[PDB]
Amino acid sequence: TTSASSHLNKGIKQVYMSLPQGEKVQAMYIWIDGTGEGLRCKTRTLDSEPKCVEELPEWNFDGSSTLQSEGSNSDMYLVPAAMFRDPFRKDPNKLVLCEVFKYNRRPAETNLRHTCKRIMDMVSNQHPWFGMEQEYTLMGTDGHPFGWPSNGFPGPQGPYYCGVGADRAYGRDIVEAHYRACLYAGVKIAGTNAEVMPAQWEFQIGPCEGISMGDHLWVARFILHRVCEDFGVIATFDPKPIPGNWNGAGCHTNFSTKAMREENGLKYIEEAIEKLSKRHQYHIRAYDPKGGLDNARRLTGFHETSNINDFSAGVANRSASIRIPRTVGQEKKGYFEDRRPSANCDPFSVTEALIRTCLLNETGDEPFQYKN
Amino acid sequence: TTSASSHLNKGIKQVYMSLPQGEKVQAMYIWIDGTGEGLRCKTRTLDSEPKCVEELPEWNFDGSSTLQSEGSNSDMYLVPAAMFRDPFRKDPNKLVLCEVFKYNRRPAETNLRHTCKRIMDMVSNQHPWFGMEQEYTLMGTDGHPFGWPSNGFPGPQGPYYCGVGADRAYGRDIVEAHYRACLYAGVKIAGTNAEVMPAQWEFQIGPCEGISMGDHLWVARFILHRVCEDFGVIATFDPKPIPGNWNGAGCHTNFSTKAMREENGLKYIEEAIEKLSKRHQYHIRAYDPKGGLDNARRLTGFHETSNINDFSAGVANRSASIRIPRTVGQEKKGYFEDRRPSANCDPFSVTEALIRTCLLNETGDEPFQYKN
Amino acid sequence: TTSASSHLNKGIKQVYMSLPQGEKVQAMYIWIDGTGEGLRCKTRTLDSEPKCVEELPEWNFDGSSTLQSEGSNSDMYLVPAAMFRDPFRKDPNKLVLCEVFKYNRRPAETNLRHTCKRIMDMVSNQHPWFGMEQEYTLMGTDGHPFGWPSNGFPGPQGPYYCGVGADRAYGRDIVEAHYRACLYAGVKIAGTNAEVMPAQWEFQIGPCEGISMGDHLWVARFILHRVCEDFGVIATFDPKPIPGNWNGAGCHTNFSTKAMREENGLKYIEEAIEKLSKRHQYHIRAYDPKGGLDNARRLTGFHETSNINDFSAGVANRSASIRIPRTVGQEKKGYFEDRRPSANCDPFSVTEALIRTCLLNETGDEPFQYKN
Amino acid sequence: TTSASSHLNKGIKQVYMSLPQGEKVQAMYIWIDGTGEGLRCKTRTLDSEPKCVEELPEWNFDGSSTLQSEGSNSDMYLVPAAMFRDPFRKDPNKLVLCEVFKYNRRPAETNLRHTCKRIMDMVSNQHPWFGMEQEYTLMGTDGHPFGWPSNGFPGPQGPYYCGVGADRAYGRDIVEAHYRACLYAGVKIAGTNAEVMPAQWEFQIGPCEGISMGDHLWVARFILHRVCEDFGVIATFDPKPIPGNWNGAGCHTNFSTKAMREENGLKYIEEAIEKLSKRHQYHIRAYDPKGGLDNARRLTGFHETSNINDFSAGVANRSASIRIPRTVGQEKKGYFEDRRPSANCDPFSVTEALIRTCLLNETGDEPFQYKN
Amino acid sequence: TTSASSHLNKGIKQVYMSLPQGEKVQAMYIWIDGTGEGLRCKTRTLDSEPKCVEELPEWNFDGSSTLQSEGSNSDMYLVPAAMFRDPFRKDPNKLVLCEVFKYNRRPAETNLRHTCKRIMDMVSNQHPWFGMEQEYTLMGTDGHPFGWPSNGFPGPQGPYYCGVGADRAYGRDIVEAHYRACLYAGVKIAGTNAEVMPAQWEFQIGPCEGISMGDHLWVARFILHRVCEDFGVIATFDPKPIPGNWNGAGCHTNFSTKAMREENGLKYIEEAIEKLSKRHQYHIRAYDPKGGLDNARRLTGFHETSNINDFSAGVANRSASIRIPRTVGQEKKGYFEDRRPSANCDPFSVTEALIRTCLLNETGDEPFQYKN
Ligand SMILES: Nc1ncnc2c1ncn2[C@@H]1O[C@H](COP(=O)(O)OP(=O)(O)OP(=O)(O)O)[C@@H](O)[C@H]1O
Ligand SMILES: Nc1ncnc2c1ncn2[C@@H]1O[C@H](COP(=O)(O)OP(=O)(O)OP(=O)(O)O)[C@@H](O)[C@H]1O
Ligand SMILES: Nc1ncnc2c1ncn2[C@@H]1O[C@H](COP(=O)(O)OP(=O)(O)OP(=O)(O)O)[C@@H](O)[C@H]1O
Ligand SMILES: Nc1ncnc2c1ncn2[C@@H]1O[C@H](COP(=O)(O)OP(=O)(O)OP(=O)(O)O)[C@@H](O)[C@H]1O
Ligand SMILES: Nc1ncnc2c1ncn2[C@@H]1O[C@H](COP(=O)(O)OP(=O)(O)OP(=O)(O)O)[C@@H](O)[C@H]1O
Ligand SMILES: [Mg+2]
Ligand SMILES: [Mg+2]
Ligand SMILES: [Mg+2]
Ligand SMILES: [Mg+2]
Ligand SMILES: [Mg+2]
Ligand SMILES: [Mg+2]
Ligand SMILES: [Mg+2]
Ligand SMILES: [Mg+2]
Ligand SMILES: [Mg+2]
Ligand SMILES: [Mg+2]
Repeated sequence: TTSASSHLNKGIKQVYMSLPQGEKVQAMYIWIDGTGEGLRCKTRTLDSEPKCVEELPEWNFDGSSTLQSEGSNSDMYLVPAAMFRDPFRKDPNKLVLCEVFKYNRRPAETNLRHTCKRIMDMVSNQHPWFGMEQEYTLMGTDGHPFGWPSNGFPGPQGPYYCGVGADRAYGRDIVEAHYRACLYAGVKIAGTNAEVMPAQWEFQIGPCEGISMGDHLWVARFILHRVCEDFGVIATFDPKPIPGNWNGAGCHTNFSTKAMREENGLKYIEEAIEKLSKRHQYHIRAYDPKGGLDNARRLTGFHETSNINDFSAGVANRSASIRIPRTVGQEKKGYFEDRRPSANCDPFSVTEALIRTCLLNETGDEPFQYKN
Repeated sequence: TTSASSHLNKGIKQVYMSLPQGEKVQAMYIWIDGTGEGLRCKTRTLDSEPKCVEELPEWNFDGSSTLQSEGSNSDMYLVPAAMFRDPFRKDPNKLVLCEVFKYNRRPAETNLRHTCKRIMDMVSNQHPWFGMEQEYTLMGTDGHPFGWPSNGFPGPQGPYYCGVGADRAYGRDIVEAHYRACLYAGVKIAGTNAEVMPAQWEFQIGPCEGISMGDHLWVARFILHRVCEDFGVIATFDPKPIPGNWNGAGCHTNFSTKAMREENGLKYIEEAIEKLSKRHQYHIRAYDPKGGLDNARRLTGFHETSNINDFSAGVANRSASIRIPRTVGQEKKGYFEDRRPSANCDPFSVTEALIRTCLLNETGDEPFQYKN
Repeated sequence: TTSASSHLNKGIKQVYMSLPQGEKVQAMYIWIDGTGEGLRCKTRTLDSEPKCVEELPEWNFDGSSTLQSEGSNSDMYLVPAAMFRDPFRKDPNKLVLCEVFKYNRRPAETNLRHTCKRIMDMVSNQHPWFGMEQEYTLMGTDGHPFGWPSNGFPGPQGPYYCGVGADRAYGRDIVEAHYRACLYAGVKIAGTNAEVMPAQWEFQIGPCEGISMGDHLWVARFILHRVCEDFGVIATFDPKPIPGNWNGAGCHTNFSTKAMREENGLKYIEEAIEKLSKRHQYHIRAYDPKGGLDNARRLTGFHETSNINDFSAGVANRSASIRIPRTVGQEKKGYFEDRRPSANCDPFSVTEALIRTCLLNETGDEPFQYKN
Repeated sequence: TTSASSHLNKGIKQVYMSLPQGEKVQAMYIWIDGTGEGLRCKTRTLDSEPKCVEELPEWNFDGSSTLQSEGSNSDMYLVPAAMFRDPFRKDPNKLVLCEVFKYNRRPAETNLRHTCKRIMDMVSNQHPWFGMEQEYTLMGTDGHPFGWPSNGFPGPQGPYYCGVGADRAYGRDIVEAHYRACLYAGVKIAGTNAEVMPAQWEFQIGPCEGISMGDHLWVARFILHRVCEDFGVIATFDPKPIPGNWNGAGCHTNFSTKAMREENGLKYIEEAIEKLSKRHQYHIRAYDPKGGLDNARRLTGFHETSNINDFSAGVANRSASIRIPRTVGQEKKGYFEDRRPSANCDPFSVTEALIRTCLLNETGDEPFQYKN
Repeated sequence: TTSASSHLNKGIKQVYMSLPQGEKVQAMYIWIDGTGEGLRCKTRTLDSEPKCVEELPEWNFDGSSTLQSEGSNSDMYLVPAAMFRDPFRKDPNKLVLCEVFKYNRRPAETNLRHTCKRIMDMVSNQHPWFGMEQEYTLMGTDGHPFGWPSNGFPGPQGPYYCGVGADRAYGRDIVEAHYRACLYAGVKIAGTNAEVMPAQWEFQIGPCEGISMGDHLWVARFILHRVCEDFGVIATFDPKPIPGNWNGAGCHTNFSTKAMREENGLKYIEEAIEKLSKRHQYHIRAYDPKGGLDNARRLTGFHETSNINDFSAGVANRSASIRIPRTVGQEKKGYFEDRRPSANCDPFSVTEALIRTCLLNETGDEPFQYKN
């Protein structure tokens, strides 16, 4: 059920990591590969501790081993974008998230931060805040959910949501370790809870301003994969890991601006929802790395989900595409929640689409090539 | 056998838990679900350490995943009531027990603290003290008592009560860990002992004044479930876990007022017992989350138990419904013990009934609405 | 071969035991049950650390669960007698050895300390010293000696006495842990050695003055049982655990008075041995909880043992019932050793008989009712 | 999951069973014990093969060991009633079903065949025919259904009914062996099929005239238990072995007389249905060995069943209490089916109640005396 | 739990055992060893099949290896007494039960057949008949009953007597093989049944006239041990294999003569029982190979047993020392049953004591030392 690497003696490893480091510093570079969903990493040694992200040098990798580059001109380039403390090696070592560029310095096909950053800079005075709810499922190496009966199923759903106890919550050791690692690293983690499906979990990131939302979620995803690797289990972001009467996985996105958060900001919330109602197909394509096919296995209109074909909005409606919390409606200010994005969405795509539709008043089925 | 989660490498988890936290603080919210027996929890991040319960924010959860609300209006609200230190994450993180309210702010069906608190405030000058003896059995994930022979039975009862040794006491590691965690958290745990059935244990909570009795017992129950989850075993509060000639599980409740604790207070003890003798059926219904059916499997008048049908009382009588300790009768002051409540009773329901019958002079089969 | 409780993750338990305790203090009460050989225990919480044994309150327990009372009037009472530091929970927690009294305050049937203490007060000016050598065998949960071949036997005796090495000494981890725990608790442990039988061991307690010999040996027995519970093995004091050509288990008792320890004290040693020669049957009955039946399986006159029904004494004779060490005989002062008591003897019975015969000049087959 | 006896080398047994018997003949005596549900057996040696049941001698057993008598007059007696060929020992050995009588030669409490034979003799010319469909569940020795995932569940119902394949039929080896064993013995087995719940099966016995129905069903149950003993699994007749969304087990009874089998015999069925409608409570009590404490957990009105408190009828209605097959109504001739009795019913009780209600026109809550 | 030899491939052995033997004949010699309750065997080759026991040659063995002699005149001799067909090697191979004689041609100490045969010849004209019920317990090689839970107990007694099913009968494969093996060999086996304790069984031998009773029972015991050797389990004849509330094992002896079997033979039974009442202590000593130190742990006066120190008799009284069947009393002819002998009794000793007291009118303490 668990990997062979996780059966090695971990006490031996801790003895080596107790050795004082000395003067050199380790930096781990992290980037998104050609599938748009996977992460890659490698480590270099630095002479001294970097104080800001601008002090880190550019790097490179062979793009033919990541299905990102052609044959002859295979070299790709890494440009640091955000820096965090490394929870796996501790201070003064760092984690570095990078943008990917081709040999001719054009952005890579899966490099979506480059365009999203420019869009964020166009509306910086409105101070957009984002909050994302990442759902995932812990799986054994055999392709079955962790802690499930072998070749079988646990009891029916209902007691597992926010559950406590040996027979209710599976794999809380991973969840606790991931929570503390994110806090140490500097990732803005807001909370966690157990989900309807046993061995299914959720963590919230935010509220984050502008481009930082995508950076924090991607690094949080990397930390989860690396923590699960220590325990020998697999975390999956597939929207429908188990077919049938078992809960799916999504990534709800909460959105607000400076105008929405002030008194009588509910008026501006309703304006944005009206604009979103006219671009349902555009956001479905942008909320999936495959264009909507992945989300079709999840958004069928059952198990507290909305239909993939129809747009709906309402106050305190958890079955609609867009939900206004009851407290927000009562206080006439706050935010609203988009429940359409799938659990494997790219945050840079999702946040860029929301700004384009709601703040830049874009129409049609294509993004505006220059600005808005 | 134990759960798959308990076979993960716990040394790995402690490495992550050793990371310094930083400035943010974790708060775990805890509430009682729609069955009136189970507990639920989830965690949010706070900006700074809360000093009192009054400065924690309200929260919410989806009640359709806990069988507490219907479809359209499913949002429920959490209101903090009592705060303790978190033994699983250590200072400055907190545990928060909450009351549950519906979407229209009316109390939930299983929210019995709201009415119990008002009753306790009616008799605050009499200073009621409660002491509760919680019995439970440790279970394997296969539904059999922990440490019992597979598909079989251990030796006859008699050597397991207050026992010591590998062949006499099963699961003392859980008991020791639970005791220390409660002391750290601030729960008023008074003692523990091994019970007549092997793998059966007991811990005592009190003496607690007023509404704080229910708060301390529920948090103690939560800590036990969470501790057992680490070891991979299940703690059950079922009154009769094993049929036949094996000891059952109850929750004895000790009761005293300021008048009973003073000299010649035995007179007021005798008066309260007389009032209790006239309301046997009312207390049987209130001492069970199912109206008394659960307690029928345990209270059959055998193995040092009282009859479910009959009321009896006496000094130093462990076979009666109400027992006056021999010391209390000798010093003519003290308290008395109600031995009827089952091990899965709700403390808020049990304590409210005692106040209504003994201090508010209520009669009939229904509680008196507003005042007494 | 070992218990299910011992396969739980002990690292998890140590995390909880690392939590700072706070202001409250745990006290474990220990007493002897109705079989005269087994120990019982339970824990209560105190508000502050007790400084002397007189500050601890009286307690009680249900005697019908320990075969010490039946029917009505089954409550028993515990009176603290001696206090030690708790090695399992560390300072400021305490272990408390108690005397048992029935509901009418008469001493219980197996409470032999009450009479033994009064006898020791009658000879206080002679300062009797006692030293006892407790032998025991470590056993697996399957009823076979620990580390022995399954359904088989190890090699013949001879290399195991005071042995070192994986093939010579079984279970030294328990012996080392028990030694350190006794030193921490304050028990006057004098040494240990491996015995002729593999997995058989011995520890020495003393020299102890008066009634303190019984208190120290009983607490050492409890500590041994509790330590073995941690490792998942059973320690047995049965005189002949394995039938045939395998070493038995005894409890040799060394005795001396102030006159015996002074120069030319060998004269008073010979006087006491002369008195002992006339009361062989009386001491055989008092050296066993069954009146001598258990010791019959051991004292057959083989394997360096004396005959059960014959009395003998000599200098440097290890086959006699009473042995005078050669050093003592050469220096004309010291002590002497009684080799008759079985390994499961009650120390209060053994010490009381020695005082009555040697210092109070009692005759007949019954103890003198009043003083002397 | 399987018994220790099933892990013995079965090839060794087959060698001994191939030895020629000689001239002696074995005979196995079977009778119903004091619970009214289980069976008991023992073997004796006869000098020659009996040609009919009337040549078998009487026997006896100890009734105190079977919970059928006290210690004063414990002896009970066995009178053979029906003979069958032995499928476990082959010819010329026999199985004999016996009636149980007290020491005073009066029928035992669970001996329901005596009165049923007397009742059935009174309607001989009508030639009543019976056919019963017996359902059962195969269980491992751990108390879980055989082949189910450990501490878990298989997929939801729907593919298991009459299924074929490793993932659809659990334990067909037992079913095939039982079918062939019954045919060899002379049991009138009509067919088998796999049931809705996995590891649940059904066999049909009949049409058997008169008292012969109870003899054939009881022997078939004994053969099933004995066959399952060879494989090491347990056959259970519980009405609801698994709680929840899983099918229960019943024993449908098919009834017809000569009149209903003749031309236009459908009209004689209608009076039988009409007569049965007024005695629903009386028949429910006689359809359960525990008076209704078992069938109450199956007849819940769901899973295509009928409610325990309501009587229904109709042509080709499987949800009613009584079903008339569609072909029977089309041909206006045949039988009708009673779906009320549980799987653990006594066939003698069921057949007697049907005869005395539809053929003797009995009323009231008590069986008629010599008047009927 | 089973022997290493039983895990060898038994299919390989059956291949060799199917080879045609040829003209040589195997004969196995069986005799009782120096302990008086164990058996020994040895095999030799004969030129042709013996037609009767009288043409089997005498043999010999080493008595020092069997502890029936010292190292000076260790040689002993075997004289054939009874011949049986070999069930383990099939025809024409044979089993031979032999008497043991010293080097000086005098009977061995445990050779009780020699004197018993002379006693039977004295009263041969009355044709005494004997029938013995031999009880035994099946054990694993670890010293625990076969099929019992590891280091534990099954459910309480009551369903195991004459039970059927995987959870009620333990090890019926051995019982079925032994029954068929005895019939093939010519042993007069009368029947079998399961006993009160699980894994405990019984078989009956008789009615056997005179000296043949001891021959048939001893061969039956040998066949059981040899059959159990094939399966890898141990059959024990200990009177009290498991201490506590678990049934013991005895060897009930049924006795009758021609007068008792004739008309009005009940009056002759009363004389024998009256004569038996006087020599209770004499028979108790002769009913135990250890003189009474084995049967003392069974005849406790509980679990339907008679106290070893009390003689009692009565019609159909299973708690008495002597039982008269109810049918015998009603028919005034038959036999009577002696319930005193233990399971490990010597049939020659038991049958000789019954003849001496009831038929020869002997009295006193020691047997008559001359023929007349
Ligand atoms: N003003 C805001 N602007 C943007 N995001 C916000 C704002 N306020 C809160 N959020 C984010 O909204 C999210 C709240 O989601 P949470 O999981 O706590 O509740 P929920 O949506 O009611 O739950 P569920 O999982 O049942 O849908 C968090 O990620 C938080 O950071
Ligand atoms: N004055 C008091 N008022 C209320 N509760 C009290 C008072 N004094 C003590 N108690 C409570 O009474 C309980 C004592 O019960 P404990 O389990 O120690 O003994 P017991 O009832 O005699 O034992 P058993 O488990 O055999 O019934 C504790 O929970 C304690 O807090
Ligand atoms: N003066 C004394 N009075 C009483 N006891 C004493 C005195 N001096 C020593 N002792 C005790 O005598 C005991 C000696 O036991 P020890 O195991 O050393 O004996 P040993 O001679 O090696 O014998 P063995 O081979 O039987 O174990 C110790 O318990 C010690 O405390
Ligand atoms: N005339 C008859 N009288 C009595 N019993 C009959 C008669 N004809 C057939 N039977 C019996 O009725 C039974 C028919 O059961 P069967 O399970 O085959 O029917 P069904 O309608 O498919 O049942 P199910 O409720 O399981 O779907 C058989 O045992 C058969 O012997
Ligand atoms: N006339 C007789 N003389 C001697 N033995 C006889 C006679 N008739 C029968 N027997 C033998 O008596 C034995 C009866 O044993 P069986 O177990 O059937 O008796 P039971 O009364 O049921 O006793 P229990 O309940 O104590 O086992 C058989 O071995 C049988 O051969
Ligand atoms: Mg959420
Ligand atoms: Mg959400
Ligand atoms: Mg208590
Ligand atoms: Mg109590
Ligand atoms: Mg020593
Ligand atoms: Mg010594
Ligand atoms: Mg059918
Ligand atoms: Mg049917
Ligand atoms: Mg018998
Ligand atoms: Mg008998």
